[PDB]
Amino acid sequence: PNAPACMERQLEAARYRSDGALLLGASSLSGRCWAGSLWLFKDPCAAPNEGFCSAGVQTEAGVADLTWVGERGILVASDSGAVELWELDENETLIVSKFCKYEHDDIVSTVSVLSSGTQAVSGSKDICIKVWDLAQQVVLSSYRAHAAQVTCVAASPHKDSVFLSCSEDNRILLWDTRCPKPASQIGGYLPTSLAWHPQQSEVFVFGDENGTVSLVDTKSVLSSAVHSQCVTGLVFSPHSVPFLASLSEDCSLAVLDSSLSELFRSQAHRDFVRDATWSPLNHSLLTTVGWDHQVVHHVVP
Amino acid sequence: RVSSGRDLNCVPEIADTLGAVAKQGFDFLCMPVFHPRFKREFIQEPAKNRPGPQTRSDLLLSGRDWNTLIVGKLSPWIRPDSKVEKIRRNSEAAMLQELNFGAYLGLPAFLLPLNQEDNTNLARVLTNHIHTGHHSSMFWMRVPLVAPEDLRDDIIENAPTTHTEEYSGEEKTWMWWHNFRTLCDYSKRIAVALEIGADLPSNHVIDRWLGEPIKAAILPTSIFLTNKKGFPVLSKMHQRLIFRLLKLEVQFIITGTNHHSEKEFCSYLQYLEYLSQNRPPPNAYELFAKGYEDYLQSPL
Amino acid sequence: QPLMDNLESQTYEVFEKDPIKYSQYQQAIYKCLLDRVPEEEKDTNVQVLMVLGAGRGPLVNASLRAAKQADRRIKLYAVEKNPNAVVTLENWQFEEWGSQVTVVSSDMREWVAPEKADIIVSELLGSFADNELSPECLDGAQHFLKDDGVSIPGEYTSFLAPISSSKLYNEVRACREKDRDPEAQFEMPYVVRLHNFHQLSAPQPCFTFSHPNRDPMIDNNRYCTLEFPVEVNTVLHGFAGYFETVLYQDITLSIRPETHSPGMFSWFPILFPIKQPITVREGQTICVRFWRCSNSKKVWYEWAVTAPVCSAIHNPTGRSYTIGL
Amino acid sequence: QPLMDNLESQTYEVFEKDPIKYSQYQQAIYKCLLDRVPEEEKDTNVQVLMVLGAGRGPLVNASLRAAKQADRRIKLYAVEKNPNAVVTLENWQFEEWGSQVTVVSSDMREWVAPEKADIIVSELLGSFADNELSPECLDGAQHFLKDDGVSIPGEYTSFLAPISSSKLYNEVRACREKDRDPEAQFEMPYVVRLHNFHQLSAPQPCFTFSHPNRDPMIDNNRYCTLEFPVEVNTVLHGFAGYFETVLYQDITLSIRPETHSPGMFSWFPILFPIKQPITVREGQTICVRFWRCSNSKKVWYEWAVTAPVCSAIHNPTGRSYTIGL
Ligand SMILES: CSC[C@H]1O[C@@H](n2cnc3c(N)ncnc32)[C@H](O)[C@@H]1O
Ligand SMILES: CSC[C@H]1O[C@@H](n2cnc3c(N)ncnc32)[C@H](O)[C@@H]1O
Repeated sequence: PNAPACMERQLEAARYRSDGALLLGASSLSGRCWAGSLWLFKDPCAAPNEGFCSAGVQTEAGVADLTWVGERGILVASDSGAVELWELDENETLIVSKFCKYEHDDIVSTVSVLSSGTQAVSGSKDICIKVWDLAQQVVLSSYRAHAAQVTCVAASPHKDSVFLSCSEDNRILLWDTRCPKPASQIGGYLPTSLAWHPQQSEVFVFGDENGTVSLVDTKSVLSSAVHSQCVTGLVFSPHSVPFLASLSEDCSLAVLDSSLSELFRSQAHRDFVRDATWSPLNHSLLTTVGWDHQVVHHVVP
Repeated sequence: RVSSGRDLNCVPEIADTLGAVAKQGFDFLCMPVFHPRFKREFIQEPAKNRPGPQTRSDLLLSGRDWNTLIVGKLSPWIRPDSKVEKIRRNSEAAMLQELNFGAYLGLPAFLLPLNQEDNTNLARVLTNHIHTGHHSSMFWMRVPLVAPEDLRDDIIENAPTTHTEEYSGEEKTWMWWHNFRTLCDYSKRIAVALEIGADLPSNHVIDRWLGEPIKAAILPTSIFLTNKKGFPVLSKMHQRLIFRLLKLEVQFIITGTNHHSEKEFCSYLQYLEYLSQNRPPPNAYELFAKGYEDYLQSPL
Repeated sequence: QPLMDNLESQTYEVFEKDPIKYSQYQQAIYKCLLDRVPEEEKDTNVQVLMVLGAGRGPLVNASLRAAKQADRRIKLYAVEKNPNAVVTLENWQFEEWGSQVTVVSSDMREWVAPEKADIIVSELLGSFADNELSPECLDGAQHFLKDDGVSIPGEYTSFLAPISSSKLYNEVRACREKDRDPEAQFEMPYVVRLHNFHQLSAPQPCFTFSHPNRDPMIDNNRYCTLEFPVEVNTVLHGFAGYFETVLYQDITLSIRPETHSPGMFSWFPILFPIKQPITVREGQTICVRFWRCSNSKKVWYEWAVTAPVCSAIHNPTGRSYTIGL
Repeated sequence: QPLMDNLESQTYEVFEKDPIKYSQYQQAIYKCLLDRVPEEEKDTNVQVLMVLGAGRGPLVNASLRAAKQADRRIKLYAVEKNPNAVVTLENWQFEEWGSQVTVVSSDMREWVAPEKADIIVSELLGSFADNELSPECLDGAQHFLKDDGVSIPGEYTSFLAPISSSKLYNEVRACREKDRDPEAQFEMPYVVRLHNFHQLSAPQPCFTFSHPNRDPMIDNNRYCTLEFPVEVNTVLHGFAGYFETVLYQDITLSIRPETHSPGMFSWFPILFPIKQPITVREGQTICVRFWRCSNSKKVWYEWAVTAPVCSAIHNPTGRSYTIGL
């Protein structure tokens, strides 16, 4: 449906929308052309089959990360140094580019929409963190707090001035933009992933390059060796008492409890596990994507 | 005339990229030889058995173009000095792999970063590649005048930036370089790619680089000021540093995105040509001495 | 030394720039497929072809052109140990060849093949035929060839000829390097397009290898004595080395001057120098001895002149020159 | 280098002239047989013992003395690759040992054993523990050890200590030879009874190997960083190397000065020199890096000082020194 004839082998992102439509982001990290693509599946079981998508579009460079901006917007972290905004047309059959702003000097590695849904935060290999005004399509503030590549940025679920960042300089920074010195250092092995707890406002989890998952309270730590290699992502479930999914370069998926104990384990992926997303319809259903081009739908006990 | 290169970390299609870069007036392109995000596993199954090609084909460019127009770049995930054993081992194998592909392609130079104090194992792996097989590529060590830790914004509430003078501490990146080349045994094939920041350090830090084999100077688009007409320009002090670098006949490298968006990308290059044309002409002595610079002769 | 070293992109480009060579291999494969598969079996019988040391793919393409012209079904395996050439093959496999070609990134002596081959095709030959270690490589690959299997090439022979050249003798003399034996430059062969020289006697066969190697407890070591009649007064400076190969039946390749394959430039002659020039009177015979030696790690040549006068044995124990296994 | 080279008769005679060493191996075998065979099984249960690198037979005799004192039944295999030592073993087998001992003339990495072993006994250790290639040899022999099998030794560790000695620095300087790199003498270890020297910091553990090697896809390569506190003003000339080994449980052998096995002279310390002497002030730390490297043909060490000043990396790629596989 006006979409590219074929999607790239390396699936980087997977995000369910409140109705249950699945957003996919892919890059070709090998071969002749190193570009990317954005895909929408209203039928997630059809994914990643191109002839059965609701809409699909090709990007100029690779998709390093993405996020939903409400129900129609798709914010993208590009290899180009651009932060791009795309929007589903009024018919949800075409993904149209809204803005492509080259503000970063290297690969945009991480992207996160702030609580209001009006602004966003990007992280890059250029060592900077930028705050974007999505409607004005401009950078509000640019921060060089780090001394190495920005690995991950995660906007507070409920506070529009608050976000986390982690980096190869071994710093985890808690930000509050209302402060004259906005960053504050929290606290080993390099931090690779971040996830705010959906219910506990001052609690977050972080993954490390050695396969460890840690539970951290701001006001005040619990830790487990979950993986054998780097923790790529951490995604809490939509349940009242959340479950925590962890994905790694060890090619496995683990679903953890409040005490970080393992309840589920999947070795379905033949390559690196890149993203995980919990179904908004069936809370026991968790979808993972990997570099093996697999979209696996897991039933979690 | 200045010999210039374009540093890119995003190359969707080589032939389209090289053409664009050459139209802008650059003489060469610094680019990744494997996708910079394509992390590869060498020890652990299932990921070690990843199929398809590991990179793009050597058939994408003529042999002359690989030899003359392309400067390879080491993937930023390659960390041979990591504190994590598995990361050190995968990095060693990935670094040899990337270096060997560069040598396979017959690349004139290959960029490696010196971005921390300890680079012992990066030096051991490079020294080992240098003594393996038959190749003659230059190795350009990407080293900053000022360490990223020393130029960070004073925005961390509980980790303030030191306002007191650290004479030897401000010279730290020179020691990163000195230690690296000592380990590598002063190989003629290992040179400096000096990276220039927005704020220049004090003179003694700059003078530390005097007598060092600087083969290239890296100028990020972000260090450039904007003039009345919106063109990129440099502070009088950065201009002073360029004049010293032009005397050494370094190759200039432009890094980052166009921050002077209203104007075309070659304006950064045009400014360097302007400075180059606006330097003092060679006197009788300097015209005579041309070609004899650092050329050793037997006393008559 | 394509076994010990990984050949550069431009080295493979040079090899590929020889159409005569590939049209000869294509002709050899074409003939072999026609002798192995009768017309009635052309749709049923799929021949398992294995290219051993596929480089950037010219033998893979020559095999595919050969199957199209013979109108016979083939299943191709492209085996290459150089992972830099494997990138080229893997980009060709995804873009052009498809499922028909299976690219294998491995040493042919280590590869656990999933099935046996009907035909093994290789170009592991040097200027002295066996100097790139084709015997050792193909012996290691033999267990995956069917009992009635064919090797292309099936045979090769090296040739030697005494030569006079004070120009080349001086060229070898000038190869003295520091931190090595002062005479090591004379105890190693050189690939050279011989120009200013005199061939003193007709080339004579030195060493022959046949594939598959039928005899139990195979020995690739060899000792040959050659007697060269000389009709002129001269000075002996070394031995020019050439080769001939039987790809299949009457389809051959040759660098021996008298039978040279027209238009083929993939191989220049080899030169085995001697340390001291030797005076030769008309009517005297030049007698030379050549050994092909090895251990589990290295292969090398040793050589000596025993008439009209003795030379020292050159390269004893591979002390100046070895071929990495 | 007993793997690469065949040791001479008088070299083995020197090894054998150390009673402490053999009474330690005998004690280790005795203890192991008692833990593996209960009293009630003493007549039924025959333990398969394999001496891997048997030399002229001291470990074979130590195993037989151990079985007699433990009053347990043993079936011995004496594996030796040096055929000159095999003559001694074969004369001992016909004259003294008999059917109980099966002499095998073979490399332990190639030997197709007729049955699995209960205990593998070896003395493949050098002055730097793993410098004679015991890890590679025992990894190659592992497949013939039973799942509950014991290796004697079970573990070994090497140690390093910074040393000062202008006397030894000059001794290394005088080892400059023609036809080699003028500094190759500094990029190779030496076995030396260190006498006129100053140990600058306490020995610290460098590399450890355990047998049987449990972990899948075994890697004998290693990279170690050591930080040596220095309490004196001095000049660094190199690193003294020692080792410790766990034969079985609490039965050990050591050449580390602080835990040296009394009366044992089979091993002198090793010396890893450095090209340029390094000045060290009191209170400074000496930081050294050691690598254990390899390919399929050779094993070697590379080393460098990174504090108080950097040295060049010594022996890159085994260019001055290699250990033959
Ligand atoms: C066309 S030159 C010979 C080719 O064969 C390859 N080669 C040589 N020896 C082997 C081997 N033992 N296994 C696989 N490929 C080989 C080389 O890497 C080169 O591409
Ligand atoms: C007592 S010194 C070590 C002894 O073990 C022998 N040896 C070393 N390596 C091997 C091997 N791989 N297989 C068999 N014997 C070995 C040596 O020849 C020597 O006699």
